[PDB]
Amino acid sequence: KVFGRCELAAAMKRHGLDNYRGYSLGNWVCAAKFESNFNTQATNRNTDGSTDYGILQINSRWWCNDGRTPGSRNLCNIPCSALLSSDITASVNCAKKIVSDGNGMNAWVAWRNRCKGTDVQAWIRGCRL
Repeated sequence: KVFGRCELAAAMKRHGLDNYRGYSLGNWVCAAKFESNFNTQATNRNTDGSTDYGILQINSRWWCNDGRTPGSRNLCNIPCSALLSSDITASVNCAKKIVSDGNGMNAWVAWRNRCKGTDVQAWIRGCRL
C-alpha cells in the first residue's frame, strides 16, 4: 500500500507516534517519505546481507526475522513480512522499540540526512489531524 501523506499522518497519530520519545508527527512522516516514499511494500538489501522492510525500512539485522540474516536478532519478535502489510500496526509497534533504543530517530538514516534539522512540521501541512 502506498499511503497518502495525510493518510499516513492520521494512521501514525492514531497508533500514538505523535510525540513518541519526543518526536513530533512531522518527523515520522518525513522519515517514511524518504525511507520508503510511503510504500509499505518497500524492501532494500544491506551490505551485511540483512534487508530493510516496509514504510520505515526496519532492518533484519536486529528487529525482525527474514530467515536469511544468519546470527541476527529478532527484537520486535515478528517475521519481516509483517512489516510490509497495508496495516502499519506491526511497523509502528517495532518503530516504538527502535526509537526507544537510545539513539532516537538517528536509527533512520534517511531521517538523519533529509529530516533532522529541517522544519518537519511542513510534512503535516494541510492535513486535518
